[PDB]
Amino acid sequence: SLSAGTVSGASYAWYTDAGTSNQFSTLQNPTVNNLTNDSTFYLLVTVNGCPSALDSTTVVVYPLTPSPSLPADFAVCEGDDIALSTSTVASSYDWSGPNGFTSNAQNPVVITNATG
Amino acid sequence: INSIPSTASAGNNGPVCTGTDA
Repeated sequence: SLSAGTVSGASYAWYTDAGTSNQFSTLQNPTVNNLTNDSTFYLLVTVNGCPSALDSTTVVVYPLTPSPSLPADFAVCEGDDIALSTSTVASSYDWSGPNGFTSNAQNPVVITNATG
Repeated sequence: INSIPSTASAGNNGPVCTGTDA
């Protein structure tokens, strides 16, 4: 989302191109869809008929979270235990698997009696 | 002699799931 302060008597216009061309919205607080990298927008405000100086904004885009690191494909004998874990640090973990296995942990509860 | 206004910016409430309202 983009934003602009409220000015009495003002109309608003946003542009995607400095030089005041390629208008994109005449709302005060328009949205931006599908950002994949850093991008800029230009706000030009006009009160009583006079345009303001152009005021640019930059929308900063956060990098891709890299894939979680897991053990290579392993192999247990029936009766042994399946100990899953990940080496990466996160705010939240979400695991799922066979037999309804579900967990929220860096180191999930170990399955103590492996079976088919 | 009035004056033609700009285009109140038209839009909608995002993508809509087939079969529902918008």
